[PDB]
Parts: sequence; C-alpha cells; structure tokens
Amino acid sequence: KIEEGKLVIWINGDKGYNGLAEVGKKFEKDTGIKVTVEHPDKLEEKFPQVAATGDGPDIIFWAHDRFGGYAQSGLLAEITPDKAFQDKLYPFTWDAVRYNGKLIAYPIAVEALSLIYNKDLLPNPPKTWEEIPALDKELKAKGKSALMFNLQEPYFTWPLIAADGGYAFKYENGKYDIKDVGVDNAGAKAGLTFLVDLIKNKHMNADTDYSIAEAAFNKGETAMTINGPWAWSNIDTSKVNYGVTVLPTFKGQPSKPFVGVLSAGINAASPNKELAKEFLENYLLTDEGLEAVNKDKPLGAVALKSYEEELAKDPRIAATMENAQKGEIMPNIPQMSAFWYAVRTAVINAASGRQTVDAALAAAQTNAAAMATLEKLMKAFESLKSFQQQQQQQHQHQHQQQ
Amino acid sequence: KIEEGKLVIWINGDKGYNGLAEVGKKFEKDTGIKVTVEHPDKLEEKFPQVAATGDGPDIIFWAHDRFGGYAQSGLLAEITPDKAFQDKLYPFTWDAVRYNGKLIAYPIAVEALSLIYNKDLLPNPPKTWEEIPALDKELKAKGKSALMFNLQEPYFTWPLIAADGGYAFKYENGKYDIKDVGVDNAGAKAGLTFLVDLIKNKHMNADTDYSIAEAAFNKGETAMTINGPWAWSNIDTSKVNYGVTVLPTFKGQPSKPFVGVLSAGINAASPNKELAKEFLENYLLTDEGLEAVNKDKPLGAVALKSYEEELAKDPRIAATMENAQKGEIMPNIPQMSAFWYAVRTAVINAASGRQTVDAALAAAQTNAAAMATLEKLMKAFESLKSFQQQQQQQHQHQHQQ
Amino acid sequence: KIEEGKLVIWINGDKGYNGLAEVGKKFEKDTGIKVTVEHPDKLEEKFPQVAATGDGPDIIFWAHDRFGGYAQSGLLAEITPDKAFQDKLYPFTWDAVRYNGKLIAYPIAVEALSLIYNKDLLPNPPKTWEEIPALDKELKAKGKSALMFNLQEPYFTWPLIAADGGYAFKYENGKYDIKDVGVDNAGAKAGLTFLVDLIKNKHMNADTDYSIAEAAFNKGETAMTINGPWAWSNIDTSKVNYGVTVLPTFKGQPSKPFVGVLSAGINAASPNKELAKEFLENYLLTDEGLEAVNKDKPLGAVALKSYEEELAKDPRIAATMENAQKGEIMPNIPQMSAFWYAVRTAVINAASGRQTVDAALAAAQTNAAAMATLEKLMKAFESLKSFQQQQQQQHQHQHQQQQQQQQQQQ
Ligand SMILES: [Zn+2]
Ligand SMILES: [Zn+2]
Ligand SMILES: [Zn+2]
Ligand SMILES: [Zn+2]
Ligand SMILES: [Zn+2]
Ligand SMILES: [Zn+2]
Ligand SMILES: [Zn+2]
Ligand SMILES: [Zn+2]
Ligand SMILES: [Zn+2]
Ligand SMILES: [Zn+2]
Ligand SMILES: [Zn+2]
Ligand SMILES: [Zn+2]
Ligand SMILES: [Zn+2]
Ligand SMILES: [Zn+2]
Ligand SMILES: [Zn+2]
Ligand SMILES: [Zn+2]
Ligand SMILES: [Zn+2]
Ligand SMILES: [Zn+2]
Ligand SMILES: [Zn+2]
Ligand SMILES: [Zn+2]
Ligand SMILES: [Zn+2]
Ligand SMILES: [Zn+2]
Ligand SMILES: [Zn+2]
Ligand SMILES: [Zn+2]
Ligand SMILES: [Zn+2]
Ligand SMILES: [Zn+2]
Ligand SMILES: [Zn+2]
Ligand SMILES: [Zn+2]
Ligand SMILES: [Zn+2]
Ligand SMILES: [Zn+2]
Ligand SMILES: [Zn+2]
Repeated sequence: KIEEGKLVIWINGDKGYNGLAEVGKKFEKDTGIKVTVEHPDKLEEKFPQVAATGDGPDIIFWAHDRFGGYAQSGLLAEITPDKAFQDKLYPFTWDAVRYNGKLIAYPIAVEALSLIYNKDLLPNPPKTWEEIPALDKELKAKGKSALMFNLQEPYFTWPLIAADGGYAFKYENGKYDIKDVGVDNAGAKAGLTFLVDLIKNKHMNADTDYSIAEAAFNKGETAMTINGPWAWSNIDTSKVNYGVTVLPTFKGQPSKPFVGVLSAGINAASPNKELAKEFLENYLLTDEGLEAVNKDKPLGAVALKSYEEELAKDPRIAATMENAQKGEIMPNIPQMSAFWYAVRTAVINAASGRQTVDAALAAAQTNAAAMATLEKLMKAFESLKSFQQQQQQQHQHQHQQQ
Repeated sequence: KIEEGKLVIWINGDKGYNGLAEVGKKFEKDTGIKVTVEHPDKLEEKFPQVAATGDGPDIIFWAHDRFGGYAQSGLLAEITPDKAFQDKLYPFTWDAVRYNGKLIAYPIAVEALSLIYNKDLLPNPPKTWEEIPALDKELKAKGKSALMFNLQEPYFTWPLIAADGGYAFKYENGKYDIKDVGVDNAGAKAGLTFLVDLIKNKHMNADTDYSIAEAAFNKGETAMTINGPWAWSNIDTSKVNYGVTVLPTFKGQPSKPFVGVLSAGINAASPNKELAKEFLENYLLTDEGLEAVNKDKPLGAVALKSYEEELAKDPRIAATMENAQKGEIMPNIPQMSAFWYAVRTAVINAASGRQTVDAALAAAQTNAAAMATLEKLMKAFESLKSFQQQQQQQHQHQHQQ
Repeated sequence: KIEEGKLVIWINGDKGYNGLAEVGKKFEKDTGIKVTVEHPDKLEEKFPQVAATGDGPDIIFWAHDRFGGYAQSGLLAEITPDKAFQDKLYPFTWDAVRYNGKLIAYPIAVEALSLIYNKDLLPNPPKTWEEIPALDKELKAKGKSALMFNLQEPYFTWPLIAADGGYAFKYENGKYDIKDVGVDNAGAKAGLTFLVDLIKNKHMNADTDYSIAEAAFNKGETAMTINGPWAWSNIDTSKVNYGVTVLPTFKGQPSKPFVGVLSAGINAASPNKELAKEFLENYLLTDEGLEAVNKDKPLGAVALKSYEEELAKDPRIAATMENAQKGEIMPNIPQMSAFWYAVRTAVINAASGRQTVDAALAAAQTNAAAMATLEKLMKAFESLKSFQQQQQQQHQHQHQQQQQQQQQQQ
C-alpha cells in the first residue's frame, strides 16, 4: 500500500525538503495530484525494510552507493529516460545510477573532495603534490604547516593513491569486475609511497584525524586541507579567508577522489511510476526545480548541465565539479565493504611504518577476501535463522501438524 | 566382490521388481546366466556406501537426479550404446543420464506433472492460465473452486514460473552452467506475479499444501489440480470421474514442469559390465521386457519410443509424456540442493505477501549462496574429522609413534 | 634498516654457508663491498615476519615453493636478468622462480626423486614399472623384495600417478590454472591402479613408510628404493653398493617427480638491489662460485648449465637432473596445501582397500575444496583478530599524538 493517485517522497532531513515540497506544490497546480515530502529518521535503514513488503515511498532521495543494495534486492524500478533527456545531465553521472546494466535512479547532486587553501597564508596554491614538501619548509619557518588532512580514513587518502593508476574495481561494459582490483598495482604503490614519505620526513603526522585536521585549518595553523562541501559552513564561521580549488596533481596525473551522487530512485512497488517520471524529469530536473531546492538548502554541484553552469559562478562549486569529473565514481557493489576494511588497514600500517608500502598493499588483497568470508558467513547464518523461523511457524506447531 | 558370472540388480520396493525378475528369468534361459533382483531398505542411501568400497549391485535402478551424486563420486560406469540404440529412446531422456559429458545410465521411465481435471464438473479444461481467474468465478457460484494445487513446494509451482522464460541453470552442449541462473529474469518474474495475483484475488489460498489439495479434488470440492502419476491410485479409489491433460499455457507458452527419469546405472566396480549392457539393452529395454515390469507395477511413461506409443493409448500416459517433452529435465548437479532452498522461500514469501515478487526472487541468489556456504562448511568439517581419525587413529598412538 | 653499502645473506644451516662466504670474500676483494652470510634458526618463518617491516637480509636462499608466498606478500623484488644470462641456466628452472608473470629469484640447485637400486642384488635396473611385479617373484625366491618406498607421503607415490597424465594444476602461459585439476583423469587413475595392484598382489606393503623403506634398503633386504639426494649419505655409511638412475617408465611414459629448486631471492626492502644482482649473476652463478659452495656441502644438480655438465660425470647427479627434467616443477601457489591434504588421503584409502581407485580420486576433489574452506576460514578470523585489536592501537595513539603534537611546538 503506497496509495495510487498521489506521490510520496522520502528525502533526508539535512536537504532542502521544503524547497522540494514547493516543486510538489508546482506539480499539484498543473496535474491536480498531491505530493507529500517526508523526511523520516534513518530512512536509509527503513527503506529496505518497508519496500520489501510493498510499502515505503514512491520516490527516495539518497546517495547512489546505497542504491546498489536496493537494486540488488529488487526494490527500485528501471527508469526510462530517452536519449535527449540523458544529454541534459553530465554523462559521467549516469554511470553512478547503473545496476546490472540497467538505470535505477536519477542523478541530482554531485559530491567530491577538493583542496581548500588559506588565502591569507597561501595566495597561490600548489598545482602538484611534489612541490608541497618544499612548501612546508617555507611555512615551518613562520611556525605553520603546508598541509593537514585526515589520514585515518581511506576516503581522504585515496585521491593521492589513485592518482597514478589506482582503482577500487575496474568499471568496464557498465559493470564492475570484482576479479580486477587496483590496490597493489604500480600507481597505487607510488601514491602511498609518496604519502608515507611525507610522514617520515615530518611534513605530515600519521595520527592526524578529521577533528585535528579541521581544527588546525580553521584556527589558521595550516595553509591547506582536503575536505568536501560539508565542511565549508564551519570554515565560514571561523572567519578564515579561504578558497576551494582543484586537487594537486601527482606524477602529472590529477588526483582521483571518490564521487558521491545524490540520486532519486523510484520504488519498484510504486503504482505511480509514470507520475514519478513526469515529476522528476519535467519538474525537478529543471532549472526552476533545482533552484527551489538549492535556495532552501544548497545542493552543491548538480547533475543538470544548464543549472550547474549557473552555480559554477561560485568558484567553490566549480571546483567540486572539476575534481569530481577528474575523479572515480564510488562503486555501488557489496564488495565495497571488504575494500574499505582492507585499504583502511593498508594505509594505517604503511603510515605507522608497521609494514612497507609494498607489503601493506599486498596484504589488502588477502585481508579483503578474509572480510568477504565473514560477510559470506554472516549471510549464511541469518538465512538459517529465517529458514527455521519459516518452518517453525507453519509446519510443526504447538497446535498443528504436517 | 560382486561375483563374476552373474548379475545382481537393485530396484526400489515400490517398483515392479517381480516383473523385472521375469526379464532376468528370460535372460537366464537364453544365456545361462542367473539374475538376482533385490529390493533393500533405503537402497539410495546404501549404494554410495557399499559401492565406494567395491561392493553393491551390478545394476541400480533409481531416479536420475540422484545419479549425479554417484557419478560425481565415481561409482558409475560410462555406458556405450551405439547411435542405432540411441534412436530407440526419446532424444531428451538421454540428457537426464549424462554427467560430465559421459553417459552414465539407461533411461527407463519418465515422470512429470500434469493437469488433472474433474470431468463431471469441467468437461472442457482450460488451455490457458489466463482464463482460470474467470473460470473460478463461474464455479464459485456453485460453491466450488476452479484449481487447488500444492503451493508449499516449488516443484509444483515451477511449471508456471518457468513458463515465460524462467530456468534453474542453462543447459547447452550437454553441461549445465552454474553461473547462468534464470530465477530472477523477466519470465520467471511474470510467472510468479500471476501466481500471486491469483492468491490476492481469492482464487487460491496461500497456505494450500499437498494434503489439502489432494483431499479437495478427491471429494469433488475443486475442478482442477496439478499432480503426478503417483497420486492416480488415490483418485481411482475416490470414484471421481477424472482426466489427465496438458498443463495450461501461460502467455501463449507452455508450462515447463521438471522431469524425473527412472534410470538404470551400471556399478563402476562391476566385473560384469558387458553382461549388464546385454541385459539392459537387448532384454529389458524392449517391448517384451518393459511389458513384464509394467504388468507388476505400472512404469508410467517410458523412454522407449516403441513401447511408449503402445502405452500412449492410455490418455493419462500420453499427457505425462507430453508435459515431460514440453518441460525441462531435473538437473543432476549438486547446486540443485541450494536452488530448491532459495526458490521454496522465494515463492512462500511472495505468496504470503512478506516480499514483493521482484524482491522475493531477488533474494533467491543471496539465499542460494547462503545454502552453498552452509553446505560447504559441513563438507569442510566432515573432512577434518575423517583426517583426524586417519592420522589420529591409524598413523600413531599407544603401540606406535 | 638493512644497511646500504654491504650485503647480508640468509641461507639454511644445512647448506654450504662457508663456501658461500668465500664467494662473499671474493666479491669483497674485487668490489670492496663486505658480504656477511648468516644462517639463523628457522629463517623460513622469520623472513616474512621481518621483511614485512622493512628489515631482514638483502638476499635469501630457500626452496622455490616457499618463495611464492613471499612474492604474494610483496617481500621479493623483481630480478632483471637479460636474455643472454637466462641462456646460462636450464630453461625449465626459470619456471620455478616465476610468480604473477614476474621473475622473483635466481635458481641455484635442482632436487628431485630418483630410482636407487642395489648393484649386488640387481646390476640391471628395470626401465619400466610393468616388469617390477615379475622381478619381485624372482627375488622372493631368494628371500628379498624388488622395491620398497614410502607410500604414506604423496610426494613419493606421485611420480607413478602423474606418469600417464596426472597433474596437480595445469601450467600454461607461465600461469597456474587452479580450476584445471588433473587428479581424477584417466592417467592418474591408471597410475594409482598399478600402485594398488602392486599392494594387493603382495609385491609392496601398504604400511611402508620412510623409515621402514630406508632401513630395509640399507640392510640389503630390498633391491630398489625411491628417494632423493638427501638420503645418499646414510646409504654411503651402510657400505651398500648402490646406483642412482632414471625412474621406471609407466605405459612408456616417464615418471614425473616433483622438482625442488633452491633459489636466491632479493628482498624488496633492500637498498642494494643492483649490488645483489652483481653478486648473484657474476660471482655466485659461475663455475668458480658454485664450486666453492659445493665443496662445503654438495648442492646436487645445479641450474647453471656449464657447472652441471661437470657435475654430471657423477652418475648420481646426472640422474637427479634427468628425473627432474622429465618431471614437473612443484607449484609455488597456496592451493598446494589443500592438494597434498587431499591426495594423501586418496592414496591411503586406495592402498588400504577402504575405497576403490575411482572413488578415492573423485573424493580428492571435495577433500581439496574442504581444506581450502578451512584455510580461508582461519585466515578470516586472523583478519578479525588483527583488526579487533587494532581498534585499541588507535585508542592509545589518540592520547599520544595529542601531546607530542603539542610538545614540540607547544
Ligand atoms: Zn528539521
Ligand atoms: Zn525528520
Ligand atoms: Zn539519517
Ligand atoms: Zn623534505
Ligand atoms: Zn546564465
Ligand atoms: Zn548377494
Ligand atoms: Zn528429483
Ligand atoms: Zn546394436
Ligand atoms: Zn571417452
Ligand atoms: Zn479475478
Ligand atoms: Zn515474452
Ligand atoms: Zn545445443
Ligand atoms: Zn541449444
Ligand atoms: Zn543464458
Ligand atoms: Zn509392442
Ligand atoms: Zn522375446
Ligand atoms: Zn503385450
Ligand atoms: Zn526444452
Ligand atoms: Zn624500518
Ligand atoms: Zn679472479
Ligand atoms: Zn675477480
Ligand atoms: Zn645459526
Ligand atoms: Zn617443497
Ligand atoms: Zn618455458
Ligand atoms: Zn604379480
Ligand atoms: Zn613407521
Ligand atoms: Zn671473478
Ligand atoms: Zn671447474
Ligand atoms: Zn614435462
Ligand atoms: Zn575515544
Ligand atoms: Zn600516536
């Protein structure tokens, strides 16, 4: 039961839902069909539960990486935009909303890491990673540092690692090959070796986490930091004069940060598929549609070419998109769990000097496969719980038989 | 040993063993070689144990789906019938007795699901699934229901599911591809959606089992049911005027029921491999041979073209074969274990409404891998135990080092 | 830290380390670079532990089968010999030091099983397996047996099993295909059948192990035994007049023993990679180089063609190489643990009569998969433990960097 004759939308609380409701208000005045916008707690946890039974919203807004799991479960419907509508959004975004060859969601916003520099300390940010060590010595004389960013999470260190030919899984033929991992290749080796060399030459500290990195830049202690659009608001409050720009190149190659895409998916159980399509394609994914949402709570860089060109007058939003286009799209597959587990360990152990770069990255392959087994066990036993509960109910009972 | 100079045959207690003994008695009169026919308890469980050590029968008669496990273990011999003898049996039946490319048994009988209708209530049975919802309303005016069949086991519901393009595993070039599963495709999806649509529209009950469906047809409460030849004798006692016909077509395409094939395999440890070929090919697999078995206990439809055409004068035996030819053969691979587990839950959850058809069939892949892991865990520890004794017991201990 | 400017070598205690040190001394006299040769206890277990952290020796010497694991962990560097140097060694040996398509070590010495016969009892050794049952009946009349070897280990029985077309894994394009297992094909079946046929015809005993086999040949109770070079010293002491020859052919096909290659690998963490290449290629892998090592403790057959020709004037060393050249190199992959586990059981069960050849060899496929399961099972929990305790490592390090990060500046 989702109610035929109306649309119900689920979007997270930190987004411009009131602005989205104004698009749904515009939709009513034209079609006479009422659009409700709901923003429930942990909707990402709730959606798989309710949609499995045939309930939940008509449309759901979330990051694309979580949509891979929804489509695996058959909770999302295959969308049908034509060639001409597909030309409206940046071609690279459409690859993020693909599962099993077929398209499963509409890309809305684009999210990726950028290089954030202090304008007062550093008017000309470096274009290369290689010139940062020399730039640190020049700033250490003034009692400052060149660069401080989170080293604990692989998400932040990956841009450098992937610069030279490092990848999570090979994306070819619209499918991720899980037998083709680019974690201990030549380019990932050099990327991490540069990061470790930065640490043992005291240009960075191996223990630097998110808090330590943010607090440093916002006090004016460090000239540069690596962070996403979610951090801009806190830098605005610190009164620091900052700029957001393209990430530094390593061995002439651009940094490849992970790209997160906010996407709109249609519930497979929805009896209003065509209505949702009309809403999303012809009301929301238009200049006026995205503007209403952006004015409530900024979307950052958007998928729609026409509206992105208008936001890109903000040099920070242009930088987000530029880094995104040069970046790697976040894979939406289940194997991504084992990847994080292994690479998080790999970088920690190389940065501490516990393992060589060569041996820490080699260990990732065997460490991720090990984690896949725990997940493989996890699913097997929860299946048995269900099986026993299944029979326990019908077949032999305190008041039944077979 | 299995004794050279004679044949010993294993065949289940519910088959025409006396009739087979007669065929052995004909064999003894022509060749001077004594044939013994035995029927031990749980011979399907006993065969893998004794054949592994080199003992057991020369020939074993059983459903082909169990012969995969025997051939995998190397307990069966590669049979050598020539082209001329292979034209004597229906072409599709040979696919049932093929493991790893090699042929490993002789096809004897053919079992499959068929549509059984009540002639007095419904003289003209529906040819399409699509017209059953309309046919139910017409019968509900007389307090009766159109169709009731077992919905708990997938074996019964699969015919519909596979109708439009669903399949267990892909079968090309004589071998299954365990990576080409067709339980999540558009055809299997539409098939199961029709089954669920029937239940949500009150034409069928989601909790109808084998007992409930059989009893309803034999009392005359329902007009149609889906079942195999095994159930005919119970309908015969109920005095119900019944017929057996082709399964209804869904989306203009036939239902594809799974096909069981009673097969005769030769033991790998048998010193009488040549005598078994002579007996199975030139004595049993003839009109006269199968006649003798069929008169003791009916074989149903048979693999041999000549004797089948003779049996097809019984319209029930013609329909069993017709449904079998349109259907697919029950895969004899070990991945079938996990396949059943996943599809049984898929259908139950779709029928009860715990999962949408799409979501129910999607979870099938993840449940098949679950049963695989679970099933592979138990092969791991079984092995560890065996080793443990072997090293533990044979290799050294008090009285040794 | 491994020290740049000098070479440190790890070689097992039962090898000619003094002879190697003399090659190190020769290197020092020409180049002025000192070479230390260390022989630590259980170095094969220690090397992965220390080379992971960036320590350990510059060069390591060990059987090639263990090097695959070192390469998998990225502890070994890619060696760079040119075409002209690769012609110096036997082409087959280079396949033993290969992993992921890269070369990872220099082949030094070759080790393989051979047929060892008693000369006084049997001057003309049988060229075929098929004539051994007939030759046993002749010797039983004189109160002796024809052949006695270890039947408990698959390493010893495999030569016969592999002969007609049995293989652990298919080696093509320089890669090991783990999906193509030839343990229950027609050839391996026929081999094991002959072995089992020998036992139930009382020509061999199913309970015969390494100790029973060796002691029986050394006292002069059996005419032939199958064993490696490692056992020659014991037979020398027993005053038995013995020869080492090519293994008997089964169905006209040669017996295929597994080949062990003693190899020199360069540490990936070594700051002397170019120095180690100079040493190994131009000082050790020369007639004079291997001469010095061989005179300390014999190497057996060697990888270097030139020095092999000189050693082949020993009829025992020539036979070791002959058997090694007809046999297959032991796969350097992890899947080999499960293979030994399964084949060991297969043969034990077939020999005892517990299972038929067919049933035994078919059950090897499931027994190998079961062992593979156990291994990744114990690897997954080692992974969980390591991570689980890593959560603490962070907690403690949150109270360390917090201060120091302020001490220096603050
Ligand atoms: Zn709020
Ligand atoms: Zn809320
Ligand atoms: Zn939330
Ligand atoms: Zn520096
Ligand atoms: Zn404009
Ligand atoms: Zn008997
Ligand atoms: Zn079956
Ligand atoms: Zn013929
Ligand atoms: Zn053949
Ligand atoms: Zn209806
Ligand atoms: Zn169609
Ligand atoms: Zn075909
Ligand atoms: Zn075909
Ligand atoms: Zn296919
Ligand atoms: Zn006839
Ligand atoms: Zn006759
Ligand atoms: Zn007749
Ligand atoms: Zn067909
Ligand atoms: Zn160190
Ligand atoms: Zn000199
Ligand atoms: Zn010199
Ligand atoms: Zn020592
Ligand atoms: Zn070895
Ligand atoms: Zn080659
Ligand atoms: Zn004999
Ligand atoms: Zn012993
Ligand atoms: Zn020299
Ligand atoms: Zn010389
Ligand atoms: Zn060869
Ligand atoms: Zn804490
Ligand atoms: Zn610390």
